[PDB]
Amino acid sequence: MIPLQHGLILAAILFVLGLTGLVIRRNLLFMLIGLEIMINASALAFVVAGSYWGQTDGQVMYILAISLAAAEASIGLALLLQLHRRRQNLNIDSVSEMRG
Amino acid sequence: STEVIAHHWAFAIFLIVAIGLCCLMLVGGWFLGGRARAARLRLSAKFYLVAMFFVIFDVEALYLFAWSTSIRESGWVGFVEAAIFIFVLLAGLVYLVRIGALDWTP
Amino acid sequence: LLKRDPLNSMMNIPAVLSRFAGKGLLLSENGYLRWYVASMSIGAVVVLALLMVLR
Amino acid sequence: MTITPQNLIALLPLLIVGLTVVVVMLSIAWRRNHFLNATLSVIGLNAALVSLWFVGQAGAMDVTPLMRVDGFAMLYTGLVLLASLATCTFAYPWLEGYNDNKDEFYLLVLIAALGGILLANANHLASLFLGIELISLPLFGLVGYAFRQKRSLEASIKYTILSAAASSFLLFGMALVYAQSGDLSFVALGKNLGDGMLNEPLLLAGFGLMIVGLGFKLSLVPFHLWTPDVYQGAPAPVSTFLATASKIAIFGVVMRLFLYAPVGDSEAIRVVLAIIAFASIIFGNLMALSQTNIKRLLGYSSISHLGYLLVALIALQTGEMSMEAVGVYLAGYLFSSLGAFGVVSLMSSPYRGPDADSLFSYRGLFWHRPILAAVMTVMMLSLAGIPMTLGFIGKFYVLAVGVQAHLWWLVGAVVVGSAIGLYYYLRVAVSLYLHAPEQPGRDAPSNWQYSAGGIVVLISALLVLVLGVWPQPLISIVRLAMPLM
Amino acid sequence: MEFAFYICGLIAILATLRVITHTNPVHALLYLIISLLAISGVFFSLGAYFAGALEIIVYAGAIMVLFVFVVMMLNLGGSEIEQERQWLKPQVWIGPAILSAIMLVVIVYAILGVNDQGIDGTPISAKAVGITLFGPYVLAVELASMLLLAGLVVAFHVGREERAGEVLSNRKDDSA
Ligand SMILES: CCCCCCCCCCCCCCCCCC(=O)OC[C@H](COP(=O)(O)OCCN)OC(=O)CCCCCCCCCCCCCCCCC
Ligand SMILES: [Cl-]
Repeated sequence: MIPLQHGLILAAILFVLGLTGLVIRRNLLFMLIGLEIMINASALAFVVAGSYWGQTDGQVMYILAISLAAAEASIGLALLLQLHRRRQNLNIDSVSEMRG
Repeated sequence: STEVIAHHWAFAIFLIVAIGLCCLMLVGGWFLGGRARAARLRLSAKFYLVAMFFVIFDVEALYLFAWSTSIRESGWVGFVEAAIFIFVLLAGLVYLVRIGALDWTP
Repeated sequence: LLKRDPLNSMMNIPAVLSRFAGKGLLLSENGYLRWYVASMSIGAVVVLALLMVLR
Repeated sequence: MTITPQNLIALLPLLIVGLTVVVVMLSIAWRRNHFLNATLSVIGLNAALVSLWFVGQAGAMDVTPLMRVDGFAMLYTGLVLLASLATCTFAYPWLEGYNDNKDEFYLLVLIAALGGILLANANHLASLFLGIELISLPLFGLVGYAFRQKRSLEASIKYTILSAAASSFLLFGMALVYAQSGDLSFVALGKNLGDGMLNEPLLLAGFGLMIVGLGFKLSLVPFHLWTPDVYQGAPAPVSTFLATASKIAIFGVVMRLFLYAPVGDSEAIRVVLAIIAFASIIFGNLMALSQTNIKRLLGYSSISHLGYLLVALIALQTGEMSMEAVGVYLAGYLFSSLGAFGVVSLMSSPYRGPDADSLFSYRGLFWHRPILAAVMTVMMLSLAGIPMTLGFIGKFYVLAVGVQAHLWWLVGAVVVGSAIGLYYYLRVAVSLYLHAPEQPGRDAPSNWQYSAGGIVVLISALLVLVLGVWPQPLISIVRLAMPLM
Repeated sequence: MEFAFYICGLIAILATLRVITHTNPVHALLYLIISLLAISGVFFSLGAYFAGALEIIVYAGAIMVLFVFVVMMLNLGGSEIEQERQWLKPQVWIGPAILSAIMLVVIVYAILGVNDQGIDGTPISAKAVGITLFGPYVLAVELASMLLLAGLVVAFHVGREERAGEVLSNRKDDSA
């Protein structure tokens, strides 16, 4: 048997690693990649919880989560394409015209 | 039962031997035999759209897979629900085809 | 000495402090998204920390 | 629960808007027709508003484990449908100048409206999670509809990345809550805890991570740095929806959650929510004091208005006027916001590139657009909370709920925040009647569609004034719309 | 089961770290696929057979394919950003890392104080999940279609090309 706590800690490690990635990387691609790690980690936690309670709800929530990840990555990479096509630059620091 | 344990080991060995076989052939090619001593452009987003369409439809198929293994248990109500889902999928497919988003040739 | 209504100038401090605070807060409004993401990270740590020390 | 014929009547608003999304898409497939597709969208959204009558006659009922249809659900469904019909009336004049696909705008407004109706009936964590994404993903495209404009692309990239990060914090929080609860229904969150054991570390941590996600969507400090940039970059028609539909829809589900969830009465969460409200009330007004962009000014304004609303949430488990206050306040915020943002839309239509967002553009609006200046004045006074405007009646409710709940630090913040707010609101109002000899102002379009937007901002101003002097009609309706407790 | 959970759980954490610290974009995606295959093993070890398969069918067989497509389409990699290797500079990652570490510590503390009878691992089947999807969670499946439709419409609107041709030249503002 696996301790529920061990499964939740695995998800927390992958979540914090994904967040660190989203903040330290200036490339929009590595930022989008970091978000995929974060949402996958949240979906993993739901599966761990559903398994502890022996309910299909954990996997049902995982399906809703991966559906958002698919839709969010689709729109995310589309904006990356538009930025590249017009500015040929993926440094998110350059996308900072509006301020104050 | 020893049967499930036997099948567990068999599956593992098959996977290990299969990947091991590929590595063996590759490392053999590298060792066996002698050797001589010795930005501006991009691909159209039409490649991305096909992949993006695949992702959306593949995730939509997930729900229909779960329904398929449980059609009798879900009953006619489940059929009516799936029918609405498949209709929305087909409606979006019609939209993509009619807007020309699904024609490789201009 | 009182020609310039000193007590009125004293009651204008609440407005000088307000303008100054506004300009300091707007310094966090740098258009940088990575900072915006870090801001939510800092907020999460603060909220979770408080919830545990106020539990 | 299953879907009985009776349950199907309570779903009329969701079913009608969903059918509209399909028929409009099949119409775009058949032939792109800005007028027909916009008209079909408005007809479907109106049909849904009318169906609310049949839903009310049917009575409160839990359709599935994920949705509970009651008076609260009907009220917030009406609010989202009204804010969405207005968004469409404001988009046509603007999209007329957009030389590109324009039918998809209405398709996205419809799917976002579906998210708000779900959030209105949401009684389960899955419904909460799905409703926010159904009101956010369409908005990523709406905020970046004019991707060719640099600001609109920047706004879309900022919202998408930050909203995605916020959705992960929300999901992870919900997962931690599930690990402790075992049930994803609002009524079960804190139910398994024994007397004096409600503050379970993991349950509180789950809620804390969920607050990061919800606080972002409600532009609450310290997750508010995105509001001014997205509100300014998003096309004006879209800014109206982001400022109204999304905020009202998400604030409502939060009220239902903290009302039904046993853990909702946790002091730790209440004290944390209180710090967020105080900061949001003070920081929002202080940052808007020096703004020269109306869109950014209205962004910072939203931060403070949502902070005022949070006071009623903090006083929820202490009185009954808390739910009534939020209903009345959100009704006023809707009309006041539709008025201000709508005038900005009309002054930015048709699409000619950048929107009229500088306050200099409005420095003599009366001498060119008299009725538009008058509306903006009324809305600026309403958003300031000046007696004779509905905005004041909303502020009165918040202060009353706070005093009955002894929230003295928060009641003091509302007074200081409102005082700071009067400076910028009045500045924008008096500016409309000043004389700007410089006239780079574009001529107004002359089609009934543009005039319809003018009627929307005019009727909204009349309502803000009539209900500001006589508020009993609205108070009676909101009092009927009570959650099924 | 126990070995699978810890070995796959570790393969995932190590691969994830390689992804956030890598310079080559495709290598980062490869380590990300490796981590997804590892998480799939964790799912299978916990009895989530359906989630297990989906982790490889949709996450590592669709969402990731899309990412590789984009990297290969825009010939990403070798950009000044990936040459400066700023993320590796200590003054750039120390602050973010500390915030993440403190967040992990606080979260782990809450987890360590939760009831833990342990995860048995009894397999939850896809049939059971399907009965739930088309039973209690019917509205979710119907509204999930609308969510994916929104993704399709938005991604097409902002992702469509205005210039025809499989190979296009990178011009400022995509001038035609
Ligand atoms: C005659 C048929 C043909 C015409 C159809 C109608 C045309 C207009 C359609 C659009 C407006 C519809 C609004 C419907 C409100 C009335 C609903 C209703 O039935 O009210 C009573 C209902 C309880 O009914 P019931 O459960 O049967 O009572 C049993 C008592 N033993 O109690 C409730 O459910 C409370 C309802 C009131 C609160 C929710 C209101 C939602 C709609 C408004 C949203 C916006 C609010 C702000 C408006 C500001 C206006 C200035
Ligand atoms: Cl006018």
